[PDB]
Amino acid sequence: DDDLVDAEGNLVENGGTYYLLPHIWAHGGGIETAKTGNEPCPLTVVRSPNEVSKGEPIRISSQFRSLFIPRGSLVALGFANPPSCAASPWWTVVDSPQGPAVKLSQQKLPEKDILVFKFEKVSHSNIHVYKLLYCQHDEEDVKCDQYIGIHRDRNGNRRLVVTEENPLELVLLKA
Amino acid sequence: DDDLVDAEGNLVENGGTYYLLPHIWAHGGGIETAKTGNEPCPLTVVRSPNEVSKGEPIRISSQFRSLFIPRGSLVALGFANPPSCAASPWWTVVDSPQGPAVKLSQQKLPEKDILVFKFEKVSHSNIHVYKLLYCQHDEEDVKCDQYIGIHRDRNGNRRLVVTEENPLELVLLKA
Amino acid sequence: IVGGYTCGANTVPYQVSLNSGYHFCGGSLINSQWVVSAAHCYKSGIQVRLGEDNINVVEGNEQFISASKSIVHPSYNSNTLNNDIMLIKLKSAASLNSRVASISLPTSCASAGTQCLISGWGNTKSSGTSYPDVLKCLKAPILSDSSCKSAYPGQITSNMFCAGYLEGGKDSCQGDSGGPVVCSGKLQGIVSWGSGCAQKNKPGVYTKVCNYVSWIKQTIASN
Amino acid sequence: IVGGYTCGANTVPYQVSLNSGYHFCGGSLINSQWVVSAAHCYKSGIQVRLGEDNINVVEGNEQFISASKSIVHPSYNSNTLNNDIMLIKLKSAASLNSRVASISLPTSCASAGTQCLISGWGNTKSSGTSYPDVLKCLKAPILSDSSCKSAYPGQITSNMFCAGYLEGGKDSCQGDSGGPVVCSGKLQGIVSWGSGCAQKNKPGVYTKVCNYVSWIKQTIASN
Ligand SMILES: [Ca+2]
Ligand SMILES: [Ca+2]
Repeated sequence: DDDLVDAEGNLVENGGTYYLLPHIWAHGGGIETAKTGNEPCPLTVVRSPNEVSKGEPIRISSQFRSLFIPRGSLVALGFANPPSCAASPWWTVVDSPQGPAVKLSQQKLPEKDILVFKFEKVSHSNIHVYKLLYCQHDEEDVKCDQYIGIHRDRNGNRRLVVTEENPLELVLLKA
Repeated sequence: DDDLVDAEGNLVENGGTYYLLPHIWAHGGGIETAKTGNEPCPLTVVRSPNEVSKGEPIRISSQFRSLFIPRGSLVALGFANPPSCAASPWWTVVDSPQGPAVKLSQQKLPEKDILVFKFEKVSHSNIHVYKLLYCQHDEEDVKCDQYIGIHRDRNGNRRLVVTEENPLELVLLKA
Repeated sequence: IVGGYTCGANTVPYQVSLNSGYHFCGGSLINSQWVVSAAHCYKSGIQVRLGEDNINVVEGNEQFISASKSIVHPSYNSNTLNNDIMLIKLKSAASLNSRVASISLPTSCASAGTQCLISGWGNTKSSGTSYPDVLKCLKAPILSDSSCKSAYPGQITSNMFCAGYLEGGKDSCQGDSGGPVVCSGKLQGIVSWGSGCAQKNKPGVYTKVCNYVSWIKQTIASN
Repeated sequence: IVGGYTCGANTVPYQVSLNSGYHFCGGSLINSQWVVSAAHCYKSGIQVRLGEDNINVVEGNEQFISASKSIVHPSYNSNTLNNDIMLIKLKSAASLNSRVASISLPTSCASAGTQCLISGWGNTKSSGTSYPDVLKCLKAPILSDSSCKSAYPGQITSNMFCAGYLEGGKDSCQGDSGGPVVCSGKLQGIVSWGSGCAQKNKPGVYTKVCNYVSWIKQTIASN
């Protein structure tokens, strides 16, 4: 169902830290950072190349003042232990040569540039897997009709970007 | 028993919050911010126009792992509650038309850019007052031979800048 | 709730608690058969705990009644947090008394600057974690619509209203959702959302109950 | 110390507490009459309290001996936090027992990976403040010189060295200054500086004692 739950079937703790790992039928590990472009520190959100690494623990937030993430709620996603050079730990989708890319910023980001994510259950069960949506403002109403995918770059980093296809799949493990 | 001490004569808590008041209030009130030039928000460090205001509470920190700021230590100075648009709450000295000025940034600045301050005790027989030195790296040493001062601009704002005259006189009041 | 105080046992008789194993959302008793909470607080096994104080101990004046129905506003939009209101019908009627009493619905919307009482068992200190055993309270004035929209760029609809303090330090928080916001003995708001908790220029945003009075009187008379 | 553990009464016999009406820095005993701490911890009239654990309560093993001469390093630079080493001579020779013992001077400059024990009564929270009554302990390894320079651009000199965890969460903090870094029975470093505490890619910087073995002995002989 459209309810958001972690690997063990538990709802997600609003503000709670999690590992964004792949399910067994995938390559790589958890979500990490990388230093691409002129970035002074790792500011690129990527999927770890190491099948063994849990990645970085991720802070998941919803504006709703509930203890859990409500269904269909947008969420802010950020590294609980961000690098020093990032103004805040929130992920943001920015324009770039590789298409819309998920990055950290050296500048404070208006809430509208971080409140841009939404999880989505993946129909079949056995594993509680979810895809990630990138949402945009049509002024009043917010729409989430675009997924986040993986785009391996020249240096091998599996960048998280808004891709036409090759959708990113996640299983959330409590940290 | 070291040089840096507040109004009540106590050593300054490393990382603690203090009001940076002036010795002679005809100079202005405590320190705060204002939007000058093309700045998108209050990024200019000024002495408040209000002759009665305590200004903003200011964090004073030394990298030294001591409880209180050691005598002669460099310091970073920041607002305990900076304006949303700033990346970090720390002050920095950027180059300007009318000379090196104390400002906030929308970009997270590396440590070298904020570890540029140092207090100098003023010889008043009774009342603890300090001037403020600006320091910049040179031959593998950091030199503090320039004072901070106030430059009244057209729009009135009492700007803190690196001037050779009108040096700042400071009295620290624990917040 | 952050910056609040301990209300006092059964001092907020209309305050209910939604349980699904533990407490997850507040709620307001509007009559012995219905409760009003938030739309994002919808679950299908809600047990309503009435006459509560210490939600972790049985102090003896509680009433546990399951929900037979849970009706989310037909126009609720999770993506925009708009129309965040829900109606819950208790399986059996709640015994009304001094420890368990319903709260009145509004007839007219509230005016900015009006002081209200926001309560809940939410996080008491946001910039860390600490959740109260006993119920917490907070006196918060409605804030002007302009400063509300200014606080949350492009997010405020007419079904929303801010309340609290633009300096921060006193606001509601995670756990208070669905709870009550009463002004002059009237239920004006439902704890809904906000950016963080008790942050400067980040006041609590509440569902504007007054816009749903006809929908509520219409739902209670059909189910 | 952040992310550490309670050492155990007198389990760190060489740990001393520099007192000024209250605890302000750590120190290390290298012989019945000499304590080595940091330069920035220099004060007038320092009182050295030996055999401590709970610095706020008297338990019976203490030994308070006032400083008779406090010799800060001749090339010490507060602007660069360089040569942050101080030598304190006591006016009365400490009585050596099992709870009050000297740590020997280093005979080598420990390489990266070497395991050490950092201790002190400093703050135990990276964010926030919380000062302990008892001495805290932290087992940490010396980090590569290159990891050190990358974390602190243009700040690391040959007289310093990083120890701890680049990922954060475990480190020394305010109130640990002048404190000891003992790696395998020898005094390798003194708690000096750092940026914040237990932060990511911001390890603790320690005075590299091995570079002062000569100074310490020119001093102790001529005093
Ligand atoms: Ca109870
Ligand atoms: Ca003691």
